[PDB]
Amino acid sequence: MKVRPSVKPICEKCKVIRRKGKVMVICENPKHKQKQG
Amino acid sequence: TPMANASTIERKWLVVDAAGKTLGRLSSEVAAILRGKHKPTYTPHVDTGDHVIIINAEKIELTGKKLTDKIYYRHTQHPGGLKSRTALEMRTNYPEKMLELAIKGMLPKGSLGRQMFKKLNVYRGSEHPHEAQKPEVYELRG
Amino acid sequence: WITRINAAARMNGLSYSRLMHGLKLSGIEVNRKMLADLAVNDLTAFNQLADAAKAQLN
Amino acid sequence: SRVGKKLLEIPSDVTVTLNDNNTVAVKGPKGELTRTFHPDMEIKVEDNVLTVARPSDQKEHRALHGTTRSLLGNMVEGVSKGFERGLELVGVGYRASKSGNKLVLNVGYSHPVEIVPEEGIEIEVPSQTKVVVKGTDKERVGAIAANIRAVRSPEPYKGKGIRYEGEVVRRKEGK
Amino acid sequence: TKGILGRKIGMTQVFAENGDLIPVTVIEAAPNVVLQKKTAENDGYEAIQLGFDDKREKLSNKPEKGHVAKAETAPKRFVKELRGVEMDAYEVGQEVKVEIFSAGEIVDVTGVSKGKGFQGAIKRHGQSRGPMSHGSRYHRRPGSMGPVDPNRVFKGKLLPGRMGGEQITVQNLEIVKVDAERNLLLIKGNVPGAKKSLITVKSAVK
RNA sequence: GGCACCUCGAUGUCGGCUCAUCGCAUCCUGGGGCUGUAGUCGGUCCCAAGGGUUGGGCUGUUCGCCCAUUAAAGCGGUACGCGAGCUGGGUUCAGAACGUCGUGAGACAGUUCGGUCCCUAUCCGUCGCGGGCGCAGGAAAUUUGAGAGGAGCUGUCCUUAG
RNA sequence: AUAAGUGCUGAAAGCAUCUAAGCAUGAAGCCCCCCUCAAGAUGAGAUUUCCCAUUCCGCAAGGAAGUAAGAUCCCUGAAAG
Repeated sequence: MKVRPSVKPICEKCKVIRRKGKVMVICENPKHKQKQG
Repeated sequence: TPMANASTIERKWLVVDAAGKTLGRLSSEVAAILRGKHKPTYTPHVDTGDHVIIINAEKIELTGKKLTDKIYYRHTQHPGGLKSRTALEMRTNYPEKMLELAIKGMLPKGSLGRQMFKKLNVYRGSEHPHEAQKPEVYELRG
Repeated sequence: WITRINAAARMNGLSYSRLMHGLKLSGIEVNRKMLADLAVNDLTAFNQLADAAKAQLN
Repeated sequence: SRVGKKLLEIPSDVTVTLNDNNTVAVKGPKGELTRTFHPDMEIKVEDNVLTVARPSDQKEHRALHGTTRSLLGNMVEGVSKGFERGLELVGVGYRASKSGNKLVLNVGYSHPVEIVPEEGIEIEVPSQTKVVVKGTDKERVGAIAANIRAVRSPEPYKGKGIRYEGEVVRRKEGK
Repeated sequence: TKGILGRKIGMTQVFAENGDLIPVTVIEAAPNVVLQKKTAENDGYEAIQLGFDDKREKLSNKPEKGHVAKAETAPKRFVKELRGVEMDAYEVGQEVKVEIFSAGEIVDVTGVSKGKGFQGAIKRHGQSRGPMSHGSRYHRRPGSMGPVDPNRVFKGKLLPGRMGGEQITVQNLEIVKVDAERNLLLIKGNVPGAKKSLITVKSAVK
């Protein structure tokens, strides 16, 4: 769970979605999930 | 020399239904009829206003996401203490608070302001305690 | 005077601004705010001016 | 490539009823389901046919059109044949047993736990190491499955607690 | 809930059949009488208000005499009311006595405090005092007012004033013996208030 | 630190004592995510300001270092909080000396010993306590509660179970 | 009732997706529950009980003069000061 203002898909099977106005990224690797801000 | 009326006034009793009128527009028009600015013989120091009664204070609706976004701050005079409650809060128990401070901020400030807020009463439901004043139903315009 | 005139116009279902606009294209209404206010205290005459302005407006 | 466009069916005595304001009540062999919808959707029931349409073509309209289509499908299918979600608890001492309507599940916690389904949602314990819930609607089925999972979601080293059917859990090597 | 009202006669110790020593509070309570049964549909809530001990006819006045004449007793000096009681349990004019309590029950106790008067901050709130030596002219003063920027002192800086006389509640007290013959109560602990004063005793809400 | 904008017809300057109060960019206690997280322990990050956040030795010292505890020994703001509340150890007078500089009178963010801290509270403000009046008759009691305050902290041991 | 978080169902965008529609769970945190004050709350609240609506004047606008219930002054005091 990273909290970075810059959100990148770390690997190709991460996918970027928007929840509650804040951009997340979800991947089945739990090491790759972060929110923006 | 125009007539500045004093103690030549009759007070009407008005009923307005608040179930489907947003409190911003409702407060804005209710402040005007509380001022008596609808009355033609208005003077700014004798309170030619009209008694109004709210009906269904419980059913106000709010535009946008104000239902949980509007905060009602209040500050007791003791140090380091602030109280707040949201807009969807006090719908549960006292909408009369939301209305009463809405028209309190609506109408002018001063001794006449207190005396002129004095005429307004606000209740839940659709039931007057009083019918002896022969209250007529009036609708909003804007 | 203006807010009294505004009340007089609104209770005939008219805005004050449209009222004076209609008066001005109705003619040179040299009648002014004080005596229009006295026309409010003689309101039937104020009605007799208001409908003339309204009917002239269109 | 449009799920909200396709049609739905009434196979075997699926009594779909349209109520006053876009409200639907269906009584099938499994039971009765009821649901209320905001009235901008047009739902008309024909013999073995039910309609769904949106007034305009824009974002929220498309979204709620597709969702209400899938949801009507979900209620009619659940009231037709029902739904079940299996669950296979794993480990070395973990014990799950029926205790009437209420379930008693024995986990390494110093106390046994308790779950009381009440919504017409029924549970079945076919084996010691495998449990299943039975319910009319998939939503409440998944809710009860979620609370059973939340008693002990598994660990990534050995794997314990509660597991869904074929649920792949991540493996971490603990030295 | 349940509770009575009495007069605090004193406090002592009593042994309790095991070797340990138990200080006790001694409260005599003549059997109280319920005078009015406050009900919801007119009073907004349900309660019973009851009187504790008598008065002479000299100090009795006509209004309270008429109020008491419904329950047909002597005039009552000490009247209080309780909330949360069983509404139908008490008929108006009945007594309550002391036996509704039994030894070993946890008890909420409430009484007025001992009045002390105008005491300084040292006694009043127990913050420490300055040095007694090394040049200190700050022997027993109540501390600095506050900062400078707010241009005023805040509310609630704790200053010298009167003590006492303000009712206080001690929770979870334990009744060790009841003497219904003499109409006496005997609670472990220490109970606030001066001698021969008000004291009310309740079943603990905890 | 830069600028010189209010104050030289005076706005008392370090530190300490008494008293707090606020913010959160959280030291503990609360809830979680990831872990190069087996478990006892941790690392980071997020939500969280309710409460708490120790006694000594040394130096005027804040600061530090050390001793011993604690769950923890937080960071900051409020005229580097608080002298019409206190302290006067140091800087910040007049005496005297040392080192150095100056031919000298003398001088040193160099040191050392000694060295007068005024005020009867007017109005706000604060903490208590009274009198009047009001509450469309006059009284004695019992209350409702808008709305204010306070408390709101934690360890150790046993068992589950080696 | 929530925060971070964990979700259930599901389209937009045939899949996926705690999400936009809905349904949940979730903190020494918020409101209550605990204790105290509190109707000057001028919005001056409520309950029970007692006194009764006398004498004069302008007759009446309203005053004044004895009172009832009930208080007070004064005195003995303290558990209060």
